[PDB]
Amino acid sequence: QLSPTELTEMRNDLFNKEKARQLSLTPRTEKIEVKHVGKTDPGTVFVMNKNISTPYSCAMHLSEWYCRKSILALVDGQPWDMYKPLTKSCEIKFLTFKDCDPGEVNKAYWRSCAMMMGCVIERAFKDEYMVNLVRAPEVPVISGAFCYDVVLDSKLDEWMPTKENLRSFTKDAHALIYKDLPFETLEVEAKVALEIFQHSKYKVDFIEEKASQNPERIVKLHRIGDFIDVSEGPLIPRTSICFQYEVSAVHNLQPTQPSLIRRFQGVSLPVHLRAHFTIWDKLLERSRKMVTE
Amino acid sequence: KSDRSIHLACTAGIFDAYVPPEGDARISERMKKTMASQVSIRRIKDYDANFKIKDFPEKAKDIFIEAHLCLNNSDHDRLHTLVTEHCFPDMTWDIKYKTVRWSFVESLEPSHVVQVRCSSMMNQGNVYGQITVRMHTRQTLAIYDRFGRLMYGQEDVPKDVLEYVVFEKQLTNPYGSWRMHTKIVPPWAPPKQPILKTVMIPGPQLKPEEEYEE
Amino acid sequence: ISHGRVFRRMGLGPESRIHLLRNLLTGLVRHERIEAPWARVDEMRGYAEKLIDYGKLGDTNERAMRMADFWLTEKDLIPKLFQVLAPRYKDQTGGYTRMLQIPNRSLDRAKMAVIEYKGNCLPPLPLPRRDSHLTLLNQLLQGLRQDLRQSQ
Amino acid sequence: ISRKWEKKNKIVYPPQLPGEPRRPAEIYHCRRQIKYSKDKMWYLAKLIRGMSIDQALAQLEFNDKKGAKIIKEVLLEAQDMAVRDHNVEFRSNLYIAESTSGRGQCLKRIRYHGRGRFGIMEKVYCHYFVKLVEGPPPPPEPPKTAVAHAKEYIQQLRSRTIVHTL
Amino acid sequence: AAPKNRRTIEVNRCRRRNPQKLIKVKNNIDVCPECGHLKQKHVLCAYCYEKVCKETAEIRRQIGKQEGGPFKAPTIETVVLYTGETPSEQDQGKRIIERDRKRPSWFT
Ligand SMILES: [Mg+2]
Ligand SMILES: [Mg+2]
Ligand SMILES: [Zn+2]
Repeated sequence: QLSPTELTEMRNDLFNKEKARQLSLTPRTEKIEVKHVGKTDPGTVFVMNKNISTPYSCAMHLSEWYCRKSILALVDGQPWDMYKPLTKSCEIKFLTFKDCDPGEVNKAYWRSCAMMMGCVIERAFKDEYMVNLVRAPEVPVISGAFCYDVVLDSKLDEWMPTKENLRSFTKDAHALIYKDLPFETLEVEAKVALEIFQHSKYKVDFIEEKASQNPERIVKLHRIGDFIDVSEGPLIPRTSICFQYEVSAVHNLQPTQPSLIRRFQGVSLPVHLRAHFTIWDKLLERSRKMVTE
Repeated sequence: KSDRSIHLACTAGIFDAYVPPEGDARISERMKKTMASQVSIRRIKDYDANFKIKDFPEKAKDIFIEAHLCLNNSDHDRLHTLVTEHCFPDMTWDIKYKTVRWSFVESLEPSHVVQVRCSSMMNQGNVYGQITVRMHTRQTLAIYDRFGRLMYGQEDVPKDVLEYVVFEKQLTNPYGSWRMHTKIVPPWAPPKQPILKTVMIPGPQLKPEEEYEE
Repeated sequence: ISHGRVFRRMGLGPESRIHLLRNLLTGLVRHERIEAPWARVDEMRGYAEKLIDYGKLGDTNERAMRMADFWLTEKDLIPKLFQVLAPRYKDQTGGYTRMLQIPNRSLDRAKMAVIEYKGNCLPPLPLPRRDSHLTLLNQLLQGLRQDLRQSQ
Repeated sequence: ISRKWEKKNKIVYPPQLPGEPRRPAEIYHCRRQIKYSKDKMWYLAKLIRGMSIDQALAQLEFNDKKGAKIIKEVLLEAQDMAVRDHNVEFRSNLYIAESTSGRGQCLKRIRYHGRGRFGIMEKVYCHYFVKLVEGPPPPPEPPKTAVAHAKEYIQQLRSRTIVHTL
Repeated sequence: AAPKNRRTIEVNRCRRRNPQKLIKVKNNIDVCPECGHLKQKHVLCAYCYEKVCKETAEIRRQIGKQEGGPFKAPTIETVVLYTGETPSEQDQGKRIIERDRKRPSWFT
């Protein structure tokens, strides 16, 4: 058994080694051409560096308004992270929170907020007890909350968190928001992913599911500081794109045997779409109600 | 209507350009081509009977190396003596506020005199002779910024180069010399080394009444 | 003290204020969209909607005819208030004009306004549109609305 | 006159060693003999001081002064020569380091007063100077905390020496 | 009443650089979604407004060409038809104003 600190630096070391391996895979500067086909600033060519430059780099070439209001990228029709390096000549279209159809931005925001909740859960409980994370399900943003399923210790099978503990979770999440960490992204081989999450069986199963879904068995790993998690899609650029955040409730799921999978639920809203206190309180209660997938 | 006119010491163009041959770099009518050349070479030796075209290529390489080394120290006086007035602005204007670090490692193959042509007499009483020389050397280049930051190239790494440098001497002038006039870059030339920064090409800035028609 | 003073001290006096607003109204009836200083446009907006109400009273009403004769200086617009504009708004009860703020005038930096009679034939103004129903906040509130409709 | 601000955009620095910080880009621009008062240009230039280039251009685009329009033109020109001639990569990675105004060469013109009297009027001209530096706008100096005020007080209660003795 | 003493540059800097005299920073600036130019969130976009105004001015120029003279407003309604558009059955008895361009995408 590695101590949780040693597991953290191990996973960080493997992540850094793989990222440096891709940066070594492309050593000589190569120039790609990205065509801006968004409505505003129409037909604008960016001449970018291959596997180095980002949709954020194109946004910095345009203006600070693009940098601060661009949450996702549409690279050749597919949703791209803003801090994910660009691999080919393509067409780009920056996606904001207040478009006509913000659905992919909503999904990316809900996945990012779930990831942060998972980091808080992993580093909240005391050293004696055992914390494992299964998955963050894809729950519609019309349901009321983002969710993470955590298997806790058998010493704490009878335990339910108090409101003080839930607010402590919320304070840790706000500490992450204040820390303002980029959401780093890595496309990786299933072998390297399995290596990173070797000591975690639920992560093995989920990695195998995503690797089965894609032909070359490349999965998506995101890192926020020292936490690394497997994802089911792109994420928002920074933890500071959260303004209102709350870990609302913890619900114990039906089949208690063989083990207790506990659903931690939360609700969040960005800086660009922040709500008043009355409306946010009502959203808090509706997130405290249980979400079913 | 003054009797004083500008005493130009060069021309503004290339006399009967050497269309570089396709395959000259990929592979490691001739009588007329080398006929025009011999006729002209004799014209040059009419104007100075101590010229050897077997002696030019080493002189051309020396002029090349010393001119481009002036670009390193900014010795514009020596440059005006080893390069023409047509070649001075398009060698200095883009480096004015930049630091150019150039070097000559070696020569892959010896230089060849590959074309010699001469102008007519009716250029103001002045007759010019223009000689094309092929070069295939190995050079280094590192162009720095106003603030000392790298823009282009690598400091130590030598890279191969093929250039068709056209030298010119004004033959009627009593103190004329062989100086670098232009150089031909082939239309089939390999693409140059990529730059070290990202570039945004702006789209059409449209007036409000205009509509973006792709 | 100017408590409960609903009108503006405009122009060279009260008649001058009425004549400035009359010329603004004549321009609005002729062109169906004009731009002017913002305060003048507000003060005129009220009169623009009462003019449509008199037009809806109609051309055989002698009071309505007299009032249109006063407020329309060009006299070709009186047939137009009664046989074009008043009919366009026979279905609406009272919301006939739209007033919006347009930048600032580039001579004296005055607050400016555009006013249009709804309907129109002109290109549409770039109206302020609320946020879409598909944004994050609106989707969360619709989830709240559906759950309330279920629970009650 | 003196025109030293335009020779500042011509300092060539020695090439940098490969282990040193990158050295941000500096761009000096200025407009001379503006028909405006320096005392009103001061408020416009103190408003755009320390801002990002885009934030500055927003504030100047919606400010109501003739000087705001002139300073917008000067800022846009400076951004263009930044990424045209000084090798700035992103045109949004700039901030206003310095923004001031100077007196220009003015003209004196008589202003007929009553009686038999005259006043001399000044046709005022000004200069506007701007230095752009590559980078994000630097973080503002945070306000002093009670802990920082107390630590300063205790340093002074501990720096006290016995005066005028051995 | 005249100044009894000259006012110093220190007193004058306090008066002229007091925060009340400084320009306040604005926070109502937002990007227009349709053109990307900067707008104030309570005022119509300038670029879009002058686009609309220039098309309206062309339509008003053609209206006067048809009306032909002063005091000749119509008693019927009006409709703007572009190149390649026939009058609709609803746009029957309406003065048709023809314009020699494609219908702008923002005009319906
Ligand atoms: Mg008045
Ligand atoms: Mg007199
Ligand atoms: Zn707009």
